[PDB]
Formats: sequence, structure tokens, C-alpha cells
Amino acid sequence: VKQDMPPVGGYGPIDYKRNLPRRGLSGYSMFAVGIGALLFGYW
Amino acid sequence: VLRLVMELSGEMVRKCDPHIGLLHRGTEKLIEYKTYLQALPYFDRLDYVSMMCNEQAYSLAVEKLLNIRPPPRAQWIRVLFGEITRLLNHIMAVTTHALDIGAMTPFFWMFEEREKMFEFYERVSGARMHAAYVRPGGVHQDLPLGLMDDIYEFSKNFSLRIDELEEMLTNNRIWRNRTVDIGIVTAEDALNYGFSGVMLRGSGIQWDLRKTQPYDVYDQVEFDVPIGSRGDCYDRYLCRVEEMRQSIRIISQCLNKMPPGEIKVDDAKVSPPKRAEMKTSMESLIHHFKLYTEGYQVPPGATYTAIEAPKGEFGVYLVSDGSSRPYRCKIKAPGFAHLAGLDKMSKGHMLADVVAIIGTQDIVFGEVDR
Amino acid sequence: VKPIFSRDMNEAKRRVRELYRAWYREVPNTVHLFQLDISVKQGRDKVREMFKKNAHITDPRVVDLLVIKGKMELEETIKVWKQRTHVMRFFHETEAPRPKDFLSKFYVGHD
Amino acid sequence: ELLQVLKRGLQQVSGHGGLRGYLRVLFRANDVRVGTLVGEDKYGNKYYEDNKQFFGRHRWVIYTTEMNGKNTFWDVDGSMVPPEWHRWLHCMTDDPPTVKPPTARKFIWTNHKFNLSGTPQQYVPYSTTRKKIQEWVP
Amino acid sequence: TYKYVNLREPSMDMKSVTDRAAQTLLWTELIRGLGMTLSYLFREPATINYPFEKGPLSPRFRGEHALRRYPSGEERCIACKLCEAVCPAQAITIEAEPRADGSRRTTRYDIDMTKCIYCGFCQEACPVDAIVEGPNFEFSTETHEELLYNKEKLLNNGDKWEAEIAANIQADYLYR
Amino acid sequence: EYVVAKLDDLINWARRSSLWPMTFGLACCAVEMMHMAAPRYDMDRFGVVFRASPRQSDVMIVAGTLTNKMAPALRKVYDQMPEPRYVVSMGSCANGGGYYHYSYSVVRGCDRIVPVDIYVPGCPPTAEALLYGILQLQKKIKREKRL
Amino acid sequence: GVRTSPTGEKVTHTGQVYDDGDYRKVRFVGRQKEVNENFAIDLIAEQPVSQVGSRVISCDGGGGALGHPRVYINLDKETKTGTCGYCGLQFRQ
Amino acid sequence: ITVDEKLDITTITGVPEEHIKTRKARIFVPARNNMQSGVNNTKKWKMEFDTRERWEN
Amino acid sequence: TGLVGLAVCETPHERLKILYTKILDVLGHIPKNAAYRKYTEQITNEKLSMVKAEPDVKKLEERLQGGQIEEVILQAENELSLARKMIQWKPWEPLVEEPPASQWKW
Amino acid sequence: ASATRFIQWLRNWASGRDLQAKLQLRYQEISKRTQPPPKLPVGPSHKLSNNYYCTRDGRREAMPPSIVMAVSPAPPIKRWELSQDEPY
Amino acid sequence: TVRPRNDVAHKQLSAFGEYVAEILPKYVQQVQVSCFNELEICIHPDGVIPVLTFLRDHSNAQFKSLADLTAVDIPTRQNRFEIVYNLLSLRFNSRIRVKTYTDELTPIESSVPVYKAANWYEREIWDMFGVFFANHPDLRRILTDYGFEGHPFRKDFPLSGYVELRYDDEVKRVVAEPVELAQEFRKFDLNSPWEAFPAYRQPP
Ligand SMILES: NC(=O)c1ccc[n+]([C@@H]2O[C@H](COP(=O)([O-])OP(=O)(O)OC[C@H]3O[C@@H](n4cnc5c(N)ncnc54)[C@H](OP(=O)(O)O)[C@@H]3O)[C@@H](O)[C@H]2O)c1
Ligand code: SF4
Ligand code: SF4
Ligand code: SF4
Ligand SMILES: [Zn+2]
Repeated sequence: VKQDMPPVGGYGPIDYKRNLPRRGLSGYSMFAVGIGALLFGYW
Repeated sequence: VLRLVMELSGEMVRKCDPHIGLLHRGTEKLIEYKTYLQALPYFDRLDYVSMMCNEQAYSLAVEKLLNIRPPPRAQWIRVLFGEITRLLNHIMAVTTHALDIGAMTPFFWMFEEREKMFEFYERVSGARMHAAYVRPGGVHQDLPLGLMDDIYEFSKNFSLRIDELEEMLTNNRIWRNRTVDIGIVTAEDALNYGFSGVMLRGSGIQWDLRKTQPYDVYDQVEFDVPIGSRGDCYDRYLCRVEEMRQSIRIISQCLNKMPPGEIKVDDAKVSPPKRAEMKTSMESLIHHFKLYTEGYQVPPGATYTAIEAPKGEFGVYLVSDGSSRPYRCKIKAPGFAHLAGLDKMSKGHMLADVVAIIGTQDIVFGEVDR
Repeated sequence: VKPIFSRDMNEAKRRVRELYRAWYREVPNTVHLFQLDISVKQGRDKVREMFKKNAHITDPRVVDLLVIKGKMELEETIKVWKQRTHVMRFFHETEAPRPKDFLSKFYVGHD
Repeated sequence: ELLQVLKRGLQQVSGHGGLRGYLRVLFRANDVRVGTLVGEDKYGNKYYEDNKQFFGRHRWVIYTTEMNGKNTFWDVDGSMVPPEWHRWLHCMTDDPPTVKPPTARKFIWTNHKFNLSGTPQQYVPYSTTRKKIQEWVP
Repeated sequence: TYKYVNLREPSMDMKSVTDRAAQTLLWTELIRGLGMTLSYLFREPATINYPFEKGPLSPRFRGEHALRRYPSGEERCIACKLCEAVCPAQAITIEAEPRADGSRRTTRYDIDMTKCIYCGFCQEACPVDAIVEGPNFEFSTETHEELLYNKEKLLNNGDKWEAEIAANIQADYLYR
Repeated sequence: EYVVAKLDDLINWARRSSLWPMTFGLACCAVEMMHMAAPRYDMDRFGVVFRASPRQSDVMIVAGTLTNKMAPALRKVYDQMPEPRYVVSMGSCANGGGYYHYSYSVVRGCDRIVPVDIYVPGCPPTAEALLYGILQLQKKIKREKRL
Repeated sequence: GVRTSPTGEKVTHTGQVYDDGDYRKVRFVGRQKEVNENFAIDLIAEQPVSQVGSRVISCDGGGGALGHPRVYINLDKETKTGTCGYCGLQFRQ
Repeated sequence: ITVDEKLDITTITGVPEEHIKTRKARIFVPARNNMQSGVNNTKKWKMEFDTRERWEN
Repeated sequence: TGLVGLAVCETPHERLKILYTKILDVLGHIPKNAAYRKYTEQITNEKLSMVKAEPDVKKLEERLQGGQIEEVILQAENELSLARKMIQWKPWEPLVEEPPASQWKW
Repeated sequence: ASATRFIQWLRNWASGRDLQAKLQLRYQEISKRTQPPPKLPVGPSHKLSNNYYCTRDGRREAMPPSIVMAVSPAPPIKRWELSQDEPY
Repeated sequence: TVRPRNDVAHKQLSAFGEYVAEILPKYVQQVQVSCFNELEICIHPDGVIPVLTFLRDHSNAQFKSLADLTAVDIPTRQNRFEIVYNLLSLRFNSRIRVKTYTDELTPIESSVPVYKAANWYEREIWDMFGVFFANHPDLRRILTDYGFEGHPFRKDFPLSGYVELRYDDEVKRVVAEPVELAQEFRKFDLNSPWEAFPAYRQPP
């Protein structure tokens, strides 16, 4: 007989976002790397 | 494909008249000489993409004439394949829009996924794309035992696949510079234009069709309808991506709820009988002989249906006599609705802005048939 | 009480005069800007053969409807749309017709 | 890790022939890959598949050199594969000459013809009209 | 059930403003856009080499028209004209005649490929199962005459594909 | 001589290696045309590129329906094409009108406007069958350009 | 199977020899005529006549697999064997 | 306001080429079939035009 | 605060009360015995009684309107234009136009 | 290098978690030749007794009544609340 | 019982069959039809603009949106064309049909000031049917050719057309038009004897 069995476990994205911060967010940290690269560059 | 006669005052477009109908195949007069079962695959070939979202609007319109409710299982096939078209339609609505702009990668990223999508169509119906599958007698052929496990396996892998687009196209400075603030239409004038698809739904107006008017086993399936703030192309883009995200939930709930039983309509006076059944009994073979050559003998009158397309509305208007031939039917596809807006959408916008308008509205040139 | 389309009896004929006046001045524009094709003189003769077919004036409604139709098929070449000599060629040149005769049509094959 | 991948490539070249074997496969076919062979086919076609490899892995259906009289060595298309494409190449699971053979009918042709093209023995239309006869005799 | 799209300005003061200002002074989102394409390069290309590898198909597939016959010879088609009436393109032309020996069969049987939208109604409307759609693609021609199939002469050449047809029809009876 | 005959093979091989198309949309066929770009049935594996280049292009692939409005539009494009040119009719509409053969507005299958070299038969012309629009075309290039 | 014409072109399932004065013969000059090797008329007589014990027997191809509507054939006549409308299969007694 | 009622015979404005004057219409109700003994094709008028030349292609 | 459409994101109370009091005077010029005057008055006064009862309430704005308070005012803005068009061209009071030929059944 | 062990670290590093669910993703649980021959179930018909078409009307009630020549068409479409799964 | 569809909202929707009829013009109403929870009203051609201003921004009936503007061509009646204005309410969630009637060549009052979408569908009717519309801005041919004769839908002329065959003949650039030969359409005489339906047959 032709029938369907529900295999539900990981249904998918039910309004879910995988957009996560990676490799360290900026704010003040990447500016310290940026100006830090300049100060190490000039010296 | 499109003529698009431009009147450029200097740099900005003032009068954009889309001289469309360059693909008038003549579906209007040609169906008049065909029966209802014979005229079925014409409405597949109405739009380029929709196959189970198309014919769905036609088969339910024939069902409204015949006063026949399709079997419980067949309706669950109609949603499972109705949403997999809603997945398929919004692939082209994003990718060819990106192709018209100049984005090279995101087109190819979804087309490998799309070629895996047509594997579901192939295993369920002989044709690759245009499948004469959704019929006036509900659903023609049953799902094979192999497919139901593969639908879940695909949706499990689709989760990261849809996340690829939001980690690529939405967060871009280029897109938020380009698509933002092109033809901001939120006004009650848009109701008078009557787009109904993604223009009204994706900006301001809460109204849709799926929630207000159930067609095939709705309210039982959970929905999240995305509604934007501004009438620009970018809000119309994001709601489509959120529609793509809120479609797997419908597919997963369809996988959870599958009542085992009959596929075609129980009455053999409308649905053609099974091959093992027709070769033995007399009544079945006559009904098999008469449902072909002759149509159904439909009740006279006029029906109207509009099941929510990702592009807009397939407003089927069948006018019927006692005979098996439908004398004039008209499907007013979203093409005529969206191309009417271009007189307002282009005012005070550049040449490259017009390219963005056509894609986000998804003006498929097949829509202009009626 | 009744629709009149645009004009009543007499003024409809003056609209044809207005249509003939406008279309007579547009045949130099359909040669220099468009394409030479045939001739300026033969282009004006192409107008005369079109209006000789419409010798059956009987209603104001029929005349006015032909004027509105004439303000589109001949308005197409004023504000130039895509034709490129393949379209907007009213006179048949590719096919040779058989003359109306009892001896000529029976010899070739008709009715 | 990099040494293990390099050893797998060297073993792949040693599997299918060698210096002359792998070079013949690289020039004729798009990519050379080693796997289990089915072998049995009319006009010696290899059809070495069975490998897991990737998506839709009924891999490497190598065309026979001169199937009927075309000398397909430098140029060959999908004109080959006599009644085995439905199982070993596309849809079914079982191998056509190994597990499940097609049933004999004594009507189907033993030798499979090539693709109909601009060459002689090409398709042509005809009508079954007997025509209305005309009677004239002295 | 009412979702929303707009966030309505997430930036407020100092920490939430400067990081949003960072992706405009420098790029970062360009590097984030680079990241997704970088991972996409390293994963294996899903490509099929056409003359050697073949794309996945179904047991019931429509593409090539060929008329089947019984195991003990004998043309299976009956000339009902049933398949003619269902045909939405009106492609299939049929003239019927008695074969002078009682049996009622075919004389003219042209299914032109200039027409036909490969709908597979004639496959499903045939009571005798004569026309079964063979899974074939190998029929690209130079001329119209070479393309449109003649009165059974090129269709009974579909006997060369009948080894697949007899195997693929085993999914048709008791549907899939 | 033998040297001239082998040189003519190299000129034929130059086209047999690479063919750059101007693919006409205006069809449901156009999606199956876009499935050539799709990685599963790769066509950039050949010398074929989706850069189009309308003036430069060699082999125009007419996909699907040709109406009377688009009938003079496609003809003027074909005249602007370089002399080594081929036409691939893709889909049943482009062959002889699959549907809409008996319709008023559709030209009955390309050949009445523009001469067709290779016919692709299928409505949805499957990416399997569409690779006979390239490989069978490449096979058909013999030409026998003697003098 | 079928007898070859004096003109050249082979006859089909029905007696279809092209006339000497007919111009429609240029089509088969250069390219070959597609004529089927197996002729259906000779294959009817090739299949042996099966024997029936009972009065009325039902004909089938092979159940639901092979396409055949179930037709019952009367076998009261001694001379000329009874045959179904679909197959060329004959029945006796 | 403004009626301008004129009584005259009907004329063809949106008409094709010279073929209307030559072809003759036969507005006659279709007769019931000899084998089929049912009256449903009847009781409705049908305007079928006279058939011209037909030949095998 | 933020309105859905292009209508201004502001809630002007009593401005709705001005518009509904104005249209009642517009209806009482030419139609008096006509049903158009009879049916519109019993809906507008029903709404006016509920507006006067509850000031600046979200439940009061939801009373047979659905959306925002500005959207409800927009649903009554062109109602004054509909009433003015009914006064200029009036089919509500007279009935004299010709009946059609007896054929509508398909 | 073509070794999967080192490459899987790179694709996981460059934006988002990967590893599982590949681009090809047709390795395991892909059933060829579908299944062993199944039996399709019958609906509310097929089983004999009380299977009259008098009860199963289908196309019977279809005749349109001609009507006449404050009331609403329906109770007004009340707006639905925001989604519990995601607010924005 | 399994297989048919059930109706309950018919009586609630039938109230509009009284409501719009109680406005009572001979200028508007004429005949009201209601079946399977859908309303069909056929309105005299002289009033179309004042009819469509009603049901728009009206407190009881708020439609605002026009989805379809279909036209029915029928040769049985003296009034040949039955233009159907299909309206859809988004506030009340209901559909209504505003039918009209026009003969061979008479202008109807076009709904350009009422609806901004109407003009595109209005051009479509003038192409397919040839029904001219008064007070219309820029009436152009969209679906038809720029040199097309007659009107593409009209049941007067055949399915194949008249200028169907287009050659690239002896003239270098000019595409031929006036040739009228085509492959024959097999018009199957399919119409089943015996009337299948009661409550539809009319006495002569
Ligand atoms: N206006 C005039 O020029 C003019 C004036 C007076 C009379 N005519 C007459 O009218 C005719 C007009 O023709 P044309 O001059 O326009 O032709 P053309 O342009 O010179 O072309 C001749 C073609 O015929 C083929 N051909 C010629 N001789 C051949 C041979 N011996 N073997 C094989 N193929 C051959 C060639 O094909 P290959 O390249 O493949 O061999 C070539 O493509 C002439 O024959 C001439 O006598 C012309
Ligand atoms: S193919 Fe089948 S339906 Fe068609 S005539 Fe032959 S037996 Fe009849
Ligand atoms: S597949 Fe469809 S269109 Fe093609 S011949 Fe069969 S019935 Fe006709
Ligand atoms: S052949 Fe089929 S898919 Fe291609 S354009 Fe025609 S109908 Fe569309
Ligand atoms: Zn038998």
C-alpha cells in the first residue's frame, strides 16, 4: 500500500535566522586593529 | 521580449509606456474549440514557472461548476505541490531579478537546487516542467513511495540553502543602495490598480487570499504572511525571501499530515477510472470512453476563482454552456495588473531603476495572454 | 437617449476630411525618416484606394468608428512604432491575384 | 592528509591502464575515474559504474570504438547504449545483464542503430492514400 | 499571521551606532559576502558529463512516441481514434481500414513533432496501451521531413526501445 | 591535397570547440534554456558561454513561440549575425508550433521566417535533450569545404 | 516479408507501390525508405491455435499488465476458429 | 441629451478581405443522427458556411 | 506610531466628527424619499454614537473599520465625494430608463 | 590539496556552519526503482451495496435563482495578531 | 455525504440581492442573479460610472479593487457583448460582478476616473472585440499587430485568421502577409445527445 510516514525532527527554518556574527564584530575592536596597523606601519 | 518605449527628459524617465503583448499566443480563442480535459495543459503554459500553482486555479474553477469536492488526500497533494511551486516561483523572482541587475553567483546557487526540485516533478509526472497533473478530478496519479522520504530530505538541506541568500544579498551595501526607494507605492491608489500579489501584501495592506478564503484544506496549516512598511523594491524583495522561509513550514506540516486513501474523485462520471478497473467492468470502460472525446457535460453558468499566486492572481472566469466546450474563459494574470503600475512606478526614476521594477514585481511575459 | 460615438450625420464627413488632411501630410515622413520602399506618388495613390472601398456611407456610427480606427492604424506611423518595412505595408506585392472572369478562374481553379 | 589524496590519484592512474591508459581516457572522456565494471554489452561498451562518488552516480558509460561503422574514437555522443539506459544509466537499480534481464519477445532488433542524421538511411514521410482511381481505356 | 519586515532603526547610542557606521567607513559586509562564496568554491561541483554520465529520470517518463505490440507479434493498436480526440495539439492523424482478414487496424498513423506538446494524454487514454512514451531524447534532426513521424513505419521502429518500454510499464499497472 | 584537407579540419574544429549563442527568451522554453547554466547539466564544460554578446554571437537558439509581432524582430537580428551562423529551434513551438499551430497570431514554426539547421523536439526540452542542441550540432559540422 | 516492387522501393504493411509516372519518388533517392522487417499479417498465422475445453473462454494479454479488455468469445461454430477483436489468437472446440 | 437616432441597414466595418461576398451562409438547424435517437443537438440554430476546396497534402 | 499605507501617521480626533456631520447635510438636499438617504443615515449615526462614547480607544478604532484611525478616516474621505456625485447625478429618486430585451439565460 | 579533512575546516570557518548537508547531497537514502509493487486503496465506492448515484448527486444543484429584480456582505475581516514564533 | 460541496453563507449574501435592489433605479439595477455565494448584477450601458462610484468607499459596501474586466461575446442576442466588471472587497472579503450589455457598435461610459487599472483592460476589449469606449485617454492596440485587420476574438471570423502565413520571400527585407493558406483544423463534431440536466430546459 502507498502511504506516507512523517520523519519530522529538523523541520527547517520556522522563521529562524542563521545570520550570526563571525570573526569578531567591529564597534571599537576593529578600529583598534585598523589604527594599530597604521601605528605599526609608520614606526 | 519586452518593447518598453522610453521617454527620457534628460536622464530620468518621465513617460514609460510598456508596449507589451509581444507574446500573444492566442489562448483565448483556441480553448473554445477544446474540451475541459483537453484544454488543461494550456494553463500550465500560461506562466513560465508555475505548474501546480497553475492548473490549480483552473481545476478548482471546474470543481465550482461541477459542485464536486476533491478527496481528502488529493487536497493534501494540492498543498504540498502548491507550496513547492510557491518555492519554485520565488526562485526565479529573485535569481532573474539578480541576473537583470548584474549579479552572477546567486543565479547559479539556486539553479542547482532548482534542478533537484524538478526531480520531484519528474518522479511524480512524465514531463520535466509542464505536468498535466492537477486535474478537474482532483489529482491524476498518486505519489510513489520513494518521494515522501526525499521531500523531507530536501527540506532539511534547504534550510541552509535559503540562508545562503540572506548572508549574501540582503546584507550588501550595493543592494541597500540600489533597491531601496524605487517606486514607493503604499497608497490606496495601489488598491485601484489591484496588484494583489506582492505589491499590496508586501507593503501596508494586510489582506491576502490564503487566510481569508480557504481553497484546499487551509486554517489547519499554519501560516506567517510577511507585510512590509514602504512600497519600495527592497521591502518587496525581503517579504518574498520571508515567504520562501515561511513555506517549508507548510511542506513539513504536509509531511506530518497525509491521510491514506483515494487519489481521484470517487465519482467515475468525472474522474477517469483506474487501468486495472476499466479492463474488466463495462460501466468503467464506457465512462473511460466518454470522459475522453467528450468532456464532462458541465452545468451552464459562470464561475470565478483566484487562488493566490506568488506573482499575483489567476482570476479564471469560465463561461459555460450545456455542451462540453467552454465558450470563452479568461484568466486575468498579474501581468496586466503590474504593467499598469509602471506609469506611476517610473516617474522620477532612472533607466537602471526600471530594470529593478520589472524583476521585483516579477513581470513574466507569459502572463500577458489575456 | 441614444449614443452618437463622436459626430451626428454631417460632422462625421468633416472628420474624414480632417483625417485625409492629416494623412496626406504624413507620406513624406514615411519615406525620408522611415524607408523609401516604393514612391511618394504611389504612397498618395495608396490612400485613395483605401477610401474608395469605404463608399458605403449609411450611418454616423459606422463612419465615426472607422475614423477612430483610422486614428490608430495611420497614427502608428506618426509616432513611429516598430514596423521596419515588414509591417505597415498595406498594398499586396508578394502575391499575384487571379482576375474575375468565367474563362480565367475556371482554367486555374476556383470555387 | 595531503599525501593520502596524492596517493589516491596515483592509484587511480595505475587502475585504468597506466601511462597509455589514463591518457586515452583523459582525451576521449571529460574526466577519468576508477570504479567497478558491468562489462556486458553488444558492441564493447565498458559502462564501469557502481561507485558512490557523488550525486547521481551511475558513472562512466564509455562508448565503443566503431559500434556499427562510425569509428567513434575522437568524436562520440549519446548515440550508443543499447537497451540498458533505463537501468544502468538512469532510473532502475539492478544491472541489466547481471540481475534483471529484459524478457524476450522475438520482435525487437538484435543490433541497435545509431542516431539518424544528415547521413544516408535517414527518416522520410509517406501517406497511406490509395487514391481515387480514374478509368480511361481504348 | 502578521510577520513584519522593517526593524525601524536599531541604532540608539555609541555601541549600536559605531558598528553600523563601521560597515560604511570600511567594508566588512563585502568580506562577509566573500565568505559565503569562498565556502562555495571548496565544495565539489555537481556536474554531469553528458556522453558518459546521465541525469536521473523516472520509471514513467514522456518524451518519445512509439507504439507497442503483443509478445506474439500482432499490432496492438486498434484505430479507435480515441487518442486523436484527446490530443490537445490535434497532432495525431489517423485513417482506419479493415485489413481484409476480419481484424480492424491502422493504415495512416502520423504523429507530427512539429505539433504535440508531449502531454501524455494519448498514453493514458489508450485502452489497449498501444502508445507508451519511451524515455528517449536521441531524435534531433536536420529537416521537418526527418522529424515528423510517418504512418507506423518509424513508430514500429520504436520496437528497438521496447525492451525499456516493457520494463517501464511495470510501474504503470498498479500506479507507482 | 592532404595538407589542405587537414587544414580545413582545423577551421571546422575552431567552431566545434566553441560556440557562442544569442539565446532568445520569449518562451516557457527560456527556463529550460536557463537550465543549461544550472550546474547539474553543465554547458560551460563546452566552449559555450552565457555572455550572449548580440552582435558577436554565432549560433542563435530560437526558443519557443514566435508571434506575428516578434516575426520582423527576430529576422533583423539574424541579418546582423556573422556569416558562420546556425539556428537551433528549441521546443515544439519553434519547430512547427506545438500548441497555437491553428492560432491566428503565431507563425507556424520559425522556418517561414528564419532557416533552421538543428531541431530540438521537446516541449519542456529537457536538459538531456537540449545537449543534442550542442553535441549533435558539433557532430554535424563536417561541411566538406573543398575549394 | 512483403514482395519487392519492380521499380525499386519496398512495399509497406498495405500494398503501396508508387506509380512510374508519379513524381513522389524523389524523397527516397539518396536516403533509404524505412520499412519494418517484421510484418504483422504473417505473425497472426505464425501463432498456433489454442484448444479450449469449455464453451466460452475470455481473452487477455497478461492481466492488467498487458493491455486487453476482457472479451468473451463464443465457440459454437465448428468450421473457422473463433478469434477476439484485439489479438490474432484463435480458439477451437 | 443628444440622441441623434438614425434608422439604416447594418454594415461591416471590422471586416476581412474579399471573401464575404463570394461565400454563402446556410443558417439551418442541425438534423438528428440516424443511429443516435436523442434530441439535444436539435432545437438550436447553427450557421455553418459552405465548404470550399480540399485536397490531400 | 506608523500607518500602514501612504496616509499620514497621525490620529486627528474630532476631524472624523466634522466629516460625518457634514455628509448628513449633503444627503438632505435632493434625496428625501429615496432609500439612499434612508440606508446611509442609519449606518453613519450608528458609528457617530460609538465614536462619541469612546475617545482615543484602540477598541473604538477597531469598530467596523479593522485598521488604524487614519485608515477609517480615509474610508470616509471619499464618502463625501460619493455623496456629492449622488447629488449631481441622481438615480436614487427617479426610475425611467429603458428595460433590456428578454434574453439573459445561458 | 583535495583531502576532505582540511577543506571541511575552511568551509566551516568562512561564514556560517556547514559540514552536514552537502551541495550534491545525493549519497544516502536515495531509493532507486522506487519500491516493490504496491496496492492502491479504494475510496467510499467500490464496495457494493448503497452505492447509488441518487445519493452521490455531484452535478444536480446548479440552477441559479433570480433575486428581487442595512446589510453587510460578510462579518468584517478582523485583523490578525502578530506571529508568536517571530515578532519582526 | 462525501463528494459534494456544502453552502451556508448563501442567505447572508442574498441580502445584497435586496440591498442594492432597494436603491431602485431603472437606470441601474434591471436584473439581479445570485448563485454559489456569488452575485451577478446586469446594468444598463448608459450608467456605468455612477454605478462604480457606488460600491466604492461606501460604508456598507467597500470594494475599492477591480481585479477582472472580462467581456463575453455571444451572437444569440441583439446586444452582442456582455462586459463583466469583476470587483473584489478586501475589507468585507466578498466578490461581486457588474455585468453590462453593448450591441455591435455603441460606446459605453468607461471607468477611467473610477479605476486607474481599467484603461489597460479597456484597450484589450477594443482590440479583441472592437467595443469603443467614450472618455478614454489613449486607446491603443496592444495584443494585435500594428497592421491587423478585424478583431481577433469575434466569433464571425475563423480561428486560423486571414494574414496567418508569413514568408521571407524574393524581397530582401519585407516579410509577406496576405497569403491565406494553412494546414486544416479538424473541427470535431462532438456534442452529446440527450439533455443531462434538469431545471435548465426552457419551453418553446
Ligand atoms: N545578370 C547576369 O549576370 C547575366 C546576364 C546574362 C545571362 N546570365 C545567365 O544567367 C545565369 C545566372 O547565374 P549567375 O551568374 O547568377 O550564377 P552565379 O552567381 O555565378 O553562381 C553559380 C552557382 O552555380 C554553381 N555552378 C555553376 N557552374 C557549375 C558547374 N560546372 N559545376 C558545379 N556547380 C556549378 C556554383 O556552385 P559551386 O561554387 O559549388 O560550384 C555557384 O554557386 C548564368 O548561368 C548566365 O548564363 C546572367
Ligand atoms: S493508439 Fe490506442 S487509443 Fe489510439 S487508435 Fe490505437 S488502440 Fe486506439
Ligand atoms: S502526448 Fe499529448 S499532444 Fe502529444 S500526441 Fe499524445 S495526446 Fe497529442
Ligand atoms: S514548446 Fe512548450 S515550453 Fe517551449 S514555448 Fe512552446 S509551450 Fe512553452
Ligand atoms: Zn485478445
